[PDB]
Amino acid sequence: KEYDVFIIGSGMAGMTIANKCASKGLTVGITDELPYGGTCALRGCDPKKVIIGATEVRDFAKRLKGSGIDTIPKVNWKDIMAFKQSFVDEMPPKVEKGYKRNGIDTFHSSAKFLSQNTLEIGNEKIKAKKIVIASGSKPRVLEFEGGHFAKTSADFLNLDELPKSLLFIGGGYIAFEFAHIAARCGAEVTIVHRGNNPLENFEQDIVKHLVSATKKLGVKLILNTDVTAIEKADKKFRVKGKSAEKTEYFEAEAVFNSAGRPPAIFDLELEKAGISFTKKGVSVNEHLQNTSNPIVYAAGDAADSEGLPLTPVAVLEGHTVASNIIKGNHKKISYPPMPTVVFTLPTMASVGYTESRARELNYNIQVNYKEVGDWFNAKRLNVAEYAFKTIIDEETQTILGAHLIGPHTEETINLFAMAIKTKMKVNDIRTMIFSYPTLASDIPHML
Amino acid sequence: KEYDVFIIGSGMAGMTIANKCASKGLTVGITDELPYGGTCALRGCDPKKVIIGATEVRDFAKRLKGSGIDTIPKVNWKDIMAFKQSFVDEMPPKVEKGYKRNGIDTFHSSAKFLSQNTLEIGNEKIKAKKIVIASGSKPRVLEFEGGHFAKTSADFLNLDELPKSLLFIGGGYIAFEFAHIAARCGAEVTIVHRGNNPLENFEQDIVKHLVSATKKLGVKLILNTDVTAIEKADKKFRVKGKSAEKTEYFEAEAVFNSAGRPPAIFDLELEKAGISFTKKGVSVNEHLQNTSNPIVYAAGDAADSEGLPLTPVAVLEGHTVASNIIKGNHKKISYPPMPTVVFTLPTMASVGYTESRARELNYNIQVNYKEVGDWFNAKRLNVAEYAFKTIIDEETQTILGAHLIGPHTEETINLFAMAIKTKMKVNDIRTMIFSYPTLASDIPHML
Ligand SMILES: Cc1cc2nc3c(=O)[nH]c(=O)nc-3n(C[C@H](O)[C@H](O)[C@H](O)COP(=O)(O)OP(=O)(O)OC[C@H]3O[C@@H](n4cnc5c(N)ncnc54)[C@H](O)[C@@H]3O)c2cc1C
Ligand SMILES: Cc1cc2nc3c(=O)[nH]c(=O)nc-3n(C[C@H](O)[C@H](O)[C@H](O)COP(=O)(O)OP(=O)(O)OC[C@H]3O[C@@H](n4cnc5c(N)ncnc54)[C@H](O)[C@@H]3O)c2cc1C
Ligand SMILES: NC(=O)C1=CN([C@@H]2O[C@H](COP(=O)(O)OP(=O)(O)OC[C@H]3O[C@@H](n4cnc5c(N)ncnc54)[C@H](OP(=O)(O)O)[C@@H]3O)[C@@H](O)[C@H]2O)C=CC1
Ligand SMILES: NC(=O)C1=CN([C@@H]2O[C@H](COP(=O)(O)OP(=O)(O)OC[C@H]3O[C@@H](n4cnc5c(N)ncnc54)[C@H](OP(=O)(O)O)[C@@H]3O)[C@@H](O)[C@H]2O)C=CC1
Repeated sequence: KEYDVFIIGSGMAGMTIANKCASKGLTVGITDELPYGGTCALRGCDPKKVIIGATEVRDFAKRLKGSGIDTIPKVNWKDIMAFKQSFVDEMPPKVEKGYKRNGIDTFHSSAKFLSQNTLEIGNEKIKAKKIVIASGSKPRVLEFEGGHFAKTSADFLNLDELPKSLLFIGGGYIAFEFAHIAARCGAEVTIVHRGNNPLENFEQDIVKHLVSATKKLGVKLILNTDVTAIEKADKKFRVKGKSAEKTEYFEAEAVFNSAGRPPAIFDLELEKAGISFTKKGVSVNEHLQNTSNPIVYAAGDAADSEGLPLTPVAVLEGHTVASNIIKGNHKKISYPPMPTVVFTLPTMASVGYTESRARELNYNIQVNYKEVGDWFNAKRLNVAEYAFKTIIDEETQTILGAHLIGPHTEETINLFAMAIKTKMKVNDIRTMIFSYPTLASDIPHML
Repeated sequence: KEYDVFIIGSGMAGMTIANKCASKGLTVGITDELPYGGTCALRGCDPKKVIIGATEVRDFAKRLKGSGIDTIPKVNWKDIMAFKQSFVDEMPPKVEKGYKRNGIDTFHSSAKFLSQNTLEIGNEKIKAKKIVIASGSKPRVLEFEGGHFAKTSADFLNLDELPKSLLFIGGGYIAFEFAHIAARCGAEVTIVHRGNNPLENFEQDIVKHLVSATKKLGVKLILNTDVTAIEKADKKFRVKGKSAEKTEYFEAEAVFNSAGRPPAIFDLELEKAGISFTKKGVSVNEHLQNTSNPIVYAAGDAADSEGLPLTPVAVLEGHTVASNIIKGNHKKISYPPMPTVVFTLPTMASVGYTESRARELNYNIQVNYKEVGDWFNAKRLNVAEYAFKTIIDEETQTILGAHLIGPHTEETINLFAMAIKTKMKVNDIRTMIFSYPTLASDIPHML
């Protein structure tokens, strides 16, 4: 079998490129070793956010207790899992039906290269004129003793019962979001992180408020401790934590792998196709084309790209690859502001540069950082943690970055994104009119 | 007593101008016939939004019932009133303390003009070089029989107990927002509106979904019926409704005046100062200066201005008046997009032009209207009503307006505001990156 385009993975990147390429009369083939839809839809952003919803109900009631609410609901684990599970189950049929409907050849096996332009799909041989690697990323294989007793983000999202005690290895997005969920549903939770700081790429002047919020929730955070072993006891697990000071041991029903997500490229036999790759994924140029094999493109978490491993980024990288495969190399990938969020309660969000990174680019900057728990918006919702840090280019009076924790920040952060992209002057923002009363109306006050 | 500036009203407009003028070394005087802070802070946006908060808790629980929540909280009227009351009581001391601190002379009586440049404050005579009318607006005096049994928006916001049955006269913002509150707290509610359409200045293709949402909530909406009398029965009120077809009578514990808000200018003896006014408020030029008396300025709901009677508008009108009083007439008032919201659940929001108004300006337009109750964002929150209408200038591929109902619309509408003001191209918006999963991420899909 010979195609114009063969795609590895039908997550956000792979789908985006299948549908677009098919639409311009190319012959399209695509395999996923798992149900079609990718990580976000099946085992990431979407199943998570559904579940977070039921926690939002408890937290909001807990917050106005005695101020007009007299009962704080317990979350019904089964019911919300079941509700989550419905969005999950309905996704693959939808996608497949879209493929058969667009004239896209569909496969359901793991893929290895046999040569430059040729693929072993399950127990078949397949060839193409252009190949795309959109296989995303996968839980880190924990190399040390007991490593394999680490359950995944995906396992977490599938649990029939919430354990009595959880422990997350690695203090990033997942550990914190899943700790909030787990804690709000009535489980003890521990996060063990080898760094001196959690959530290391966020503005620590902001992070500390979430760390505060997290601990008030009863969650244990251990810093400066590397996890080096797991041992299964009677209906328990026992975890080794190594610091400079000591080795300590932690007991919990259930241990989870939060330790970051390497690209899903290491079982692909890329060497057999003369395809250049680092440990951050497939190596790409301005056209998202591989640097040795000129017939290969990549997009999403699998791509060693200047873009953040996020759902909207996999799509934008999709469109450049799709377009360059279709018309030849003509379009260079261009990244706008890449807003990011930690779906804790309260949510934290960031866009553009941190202080530290703004200084590294030798910008003369203004910083505005303030803790504003006393502002009407935080006060009326009884959310204790509300703080912001903005970074203004002093010379052009345009925004370079903004980092927020508090109510609706996952929404509000997009206005800062729009602001950065449109190169809006700080004064045009100050004299602009918002709906009130809203969180958006606090922006003029952050400068 | 002789001042550089005397201000009538310390709501948003009056405050804004006091503080700014004082700050540039002018002598400032200011009276409010009520506690300092204005309608928004004391008897409008702020006390309302606090209360709406406790309803958000019930509605969100009601929405995920059986999907992970097993109890729908009753709202504790006293407790939330008491909570509301705290924000209300803390406002005037804050403002006064700001005045004494800025060197602002403070008065607490109703104001009438005695002449061109002269004011009767309580039982005093006062003169100024520039005078500002920032007296906002006031419930309509209901002229007909029983008119005076109509309780106010303000009375509503102050109730010790929620009645068993409410009836609102006039189907605008207040009737709908207060009906939602009242209904969610367990009272029967009726809205009586003389028009064929409710919420007449909104896009009716959107309004109808809120009308749908409102009726599913058990609220009675009567159209094409003018209210012509009220009669107090035994622990009851009985209301006359006149249509073409008939006269019908409605019984309720409590009747409220939702019938629109004339400017608070008609008891000011403006004639005695040769001050030009229509029934929409004090007549103003580009400088927000009166058109006969050249020493007078106005700002906010009291001003017959091209701006919407809203908290953020009173502020922007403040700054032009303040600035022109300070440096002389030099600055013309300029209005950006004026986002507006109906704090029902679900919220509805609008910005820029309706279809009908876009056509009136002879724009070649594209319209995108869709009901999207099936979108992930509505589905995961179980909000039945999610719909949008956008209006694109066909020629410049920039937005002219957008009208939304659904989750976080009061927030999302500001992105459309930013979009209109920054004259962002529809494609730059489509290829821009949002945080996901968020309501903001549905914008590219509305075009
Ligand atoms: C728990 C979790 C939460 C997240 N939350 C968010 C969030 O809130 N917001 C956000 O923006 N991003 C979030 N992300 C990141 C987001 O999921 C990714 O950035 C996005 O899925 C990238 O799309 P992709 O197409 O590159 O990869 P994917 O969507 O994962 O698609 C790749 C596909 O390749 C398949 N595949 C892998 N290896 C092979 C192989 N050898 N053979 C065949 N098929 C293969 C996979 O099964 C998968 O279906 C989250 C990730 C996780 C794990
Ligand atoms: C129930 C309600 C809800 C609202 N919700 C919103 C909302 O959610 N968002 C929004 O943007 N807008 C909202 N508004 C409108 C908003 O309140 C006004 O646009 C805003 O208050 C205008 O400010 P202003 O300074 O012109 O008037 P005000 O803020 O009312 O200030 C005028 C002041 O003048 C005083 N005064 C009046 N007459 C006299 C007199 N003769 N002598 C002395 N003092 C006098 C008044 O007591 C008052 O303190 C709402 C209004 C109401 C009634
Ligand atoms: N809202 C969103 O946008 C979300 C996005 N995601 C996506 O998922 C991925 C995030 O993965 P996540 O699991 O949070 O990991 P992160 O990379 O965010 O952080 C994990 C941390 O774990 C530490 N760690 C590694 N090994 C150990 C160990 N043995 N003991 C203790 N700590 C250890 C690492 O330290 P070190 O760095 O020093 O090696 C690292 O800092 C990204 O692709 C992200 O885009 C995840 C959820 C939410
Ligand atoms: N979220 C926000 O921004 C909010 C803003 N506000 C502010 O408050 C004001 C809105 O006042 P509101 O009370 O909602 O009034 P609106 O002007 O919005 O609408 C009231 C309606 O009542 C009708 N009406 C008048 N008399 C009768 C009668 N006898 N019987 C039946 N219907 C009648 C009127 O019909 P007709 O027009 O045909 O004469 C009118 O359409 C504005 O200043 C607004 O800015 C209010 C609350 C929320």
